[PDB]
Amino acid sequence: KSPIFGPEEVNSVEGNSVSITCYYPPTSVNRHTRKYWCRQGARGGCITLISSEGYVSSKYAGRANLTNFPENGTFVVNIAQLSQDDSGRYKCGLGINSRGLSFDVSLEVSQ
Amino acid sequence: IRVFAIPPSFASIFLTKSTKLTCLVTDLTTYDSVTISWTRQNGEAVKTHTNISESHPNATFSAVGEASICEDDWNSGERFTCTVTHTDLPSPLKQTISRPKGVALHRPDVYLLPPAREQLNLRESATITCLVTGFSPADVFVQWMQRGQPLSPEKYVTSAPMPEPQAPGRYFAHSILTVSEEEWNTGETYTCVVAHEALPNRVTERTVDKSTGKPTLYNVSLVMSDT
Amino acid sequence: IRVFAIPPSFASIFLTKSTKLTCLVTDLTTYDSVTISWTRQNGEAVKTHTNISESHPNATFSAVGEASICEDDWNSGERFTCTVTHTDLPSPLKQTISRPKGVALHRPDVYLLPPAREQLNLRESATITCLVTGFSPADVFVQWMQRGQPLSPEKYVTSAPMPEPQAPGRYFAHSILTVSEEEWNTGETYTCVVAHEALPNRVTERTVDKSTGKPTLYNVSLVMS
Amino acid sequence: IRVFAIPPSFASIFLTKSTKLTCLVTDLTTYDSVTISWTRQNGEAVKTHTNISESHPNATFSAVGEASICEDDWNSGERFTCTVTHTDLPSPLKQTISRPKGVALHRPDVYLLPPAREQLNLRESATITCLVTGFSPADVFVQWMQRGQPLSPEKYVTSAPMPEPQAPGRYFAHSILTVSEEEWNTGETYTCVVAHEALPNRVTERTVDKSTGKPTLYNVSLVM
Ligand SMILES: *[C@@H]1O[C@H](CO)[C@@H](O)[C@H](O)[C@H]1NC(C)=O
Ligand SMILES: *[C@@H]1O[C@H](CO)[C@@H](O)[C@H](O)[C@H]1NC(C)=O
Repeated sequence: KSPIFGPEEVNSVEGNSVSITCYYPPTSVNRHTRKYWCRQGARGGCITLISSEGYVSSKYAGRANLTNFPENGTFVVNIAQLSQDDSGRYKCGLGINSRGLSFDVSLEVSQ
Repeated sequence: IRVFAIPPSFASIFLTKSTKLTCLVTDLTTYDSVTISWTRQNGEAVKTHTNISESHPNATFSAVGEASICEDDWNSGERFTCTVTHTDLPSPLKQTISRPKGVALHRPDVYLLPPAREQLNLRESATITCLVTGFSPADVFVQWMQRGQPLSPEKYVTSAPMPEPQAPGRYFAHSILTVSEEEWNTGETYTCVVAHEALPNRVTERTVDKSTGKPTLYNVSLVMSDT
Repeated sequence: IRVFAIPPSFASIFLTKSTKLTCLVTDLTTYDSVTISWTRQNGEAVKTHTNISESHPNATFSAVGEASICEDDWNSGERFTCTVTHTDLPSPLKQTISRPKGVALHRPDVYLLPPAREQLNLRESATITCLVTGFSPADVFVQWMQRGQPLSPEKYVTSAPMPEPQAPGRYFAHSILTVSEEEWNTGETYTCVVAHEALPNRVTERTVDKSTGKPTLYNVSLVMS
Repeated sequence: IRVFAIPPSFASIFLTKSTKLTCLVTDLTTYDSVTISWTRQNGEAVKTHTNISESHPNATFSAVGEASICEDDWNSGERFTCTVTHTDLPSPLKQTISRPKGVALHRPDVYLLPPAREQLNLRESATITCLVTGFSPADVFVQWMQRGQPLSPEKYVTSAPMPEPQAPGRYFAHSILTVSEEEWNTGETYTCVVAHEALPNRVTERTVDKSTGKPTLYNVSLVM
């Protein structure tokens, strides 16, 4: 089992903003390793929407920021300007996209 | 009190298809009755040049005139004259220009390198690199096309040419393009057109699919046993 | 007594870099003191051309006139007028040509096809075939380079632009290149530049080696006891 | 005053098997009740040359003379003459045409090349090229069948026989066919038949489908 732990189910109306915290065991790898928030699509894999090194995707440009509180032991993803393409299945995680170390947030926007 | 004239560069004759030549004037005040002219070797007429620059704050003025020319006839080494006579300098001066004949004409050999497999692992962004090596003189002009229509210049970054140290006085350059990674795992031909004045038809074009580094054979050999 | 004004083909502006247009006069009476010349729309002079025609092998006279222009002058919208002066002409003839602007432009999609495996089994010679397609107008050019140093035009054979079946006014062409069988089984990159006046830089090119495909071969080998 | 003769070639025979040879009369003024005839070496008579055409509104001349012959009198070397008499030239004009023997015959190698992966990866339409190389003399008939059912000739396009670069007196030709690539994903049959005179049975058929030159990938070699 993978020790990240986020919010399992998030609900927020279009136009409003989301803050999603995900926790990690505050090691000295996990403080400094790459922290992502990828969109698990259909037919395959994570497509990293906003990494923590400084990538921010074409979609989430101007509307998302991922920060990292390593002493608090957590990292937080703020996403403003939701729409109904922001619904679906997301992962908040650490390290590489493929190798687990993640948690599965299910973002679900309402009208 | 000086005049700087700029010759037409191959990264501009190729980009704008309109070989032309400018004349800016440094350290001369913002006065009227300006002399800016462009003549051939024989001194005949030229394109009507307008769009004079603005009066700079420190009492200096650069009346820039842009005049065109037939295409071969700049490369044939025909001298041009920017003749100046201001108010402060009623004595003229002819800033002359020519095509620098001379230095050897070697051609680039362009290798386009695909992204590292350690980079398409984070699933963030791929940096494809065009390594325009081995050429002479300077003024290469690299631009990038996807499937036929050229990309924005906001996405690729060409270095200025740097001289190569092992070989004699022949330059190189490079130019990276950073694409999304989901755009690259789709396919996406992404070619690198490199304009020089020493190639046969002036343009070389190389390309990279997703499937260009991929190994020829996987060769596993599994020996499960109980000893 | 028939004067044609030959327009410069694009496959000659590209091959020669030196756009020349030629006043061709046929069936003149057998005489001398011939005066032929090329002018713009403004009637400005061009130089006198060298290499005059000879008399007809059909017992008459003919004239050729070779004027080299700037390409921007020809394509910029300037019509061009030829003058011919002979014995039997009571007055000279001014023959007019203009670059026929008004054709839709489309670009070739060069797919370079590699030789069939049925052919590299007779152990003789491959024909790589450069399917230029989809384009409009005519006046494509196709030439073949091997490592940036072009092959002689005795080795490749370009077709003529023939109208495409399914699409509207559009064309294709081919060009075959036949290369002997131990050449292609060494490497030998064989690129195929295609020169057309609807491309961005007027030239595209594609290339094909021995290994332009030939996919991942898995070779599993289980010794499961 | 020209009289041409358009003969039947292999493409014209083999499409129809009903060899009709045509005598064209051109370059006169517009007179009516034209007098033309199609005669053999021994001066006999043939089928009538009905279907006279219209004349020319640019005031040149138009008359055709046909005759349905069967093949062996066209290959054995009987010269066939169109005779022309009229009001402008009321002298008997002879236009002779036959099959000019005295040429070699080599057999066409046919290779049917499947569409390239650059073309298919757009997924718009694929074109398959039948390459009819190496042969001599000219006049080959390339046509295409989709599993024993001949495709409509608005779809393929045959070239003309252009002479081969490195081969001495030989030729080649091409014929492209534009399949909608959605039909190539089912990848049915697409055979190319090529009718020449130097084949044994005069018809060669080649075929290509979606999986023809595909090599074997998954070489599983389990050992015990
Ligand atoms: C494929 O695997 C077999 C069995 O393991 C091996 O003997 C053979 O050499 C391999 N083929 C190659 C390397 O081409
Ligand atoms: C396929 O596997 C066989 C089994 O040993 C091997 O001998 C052969 O080399 C392999 N062939 C190829 C083309 O890899």
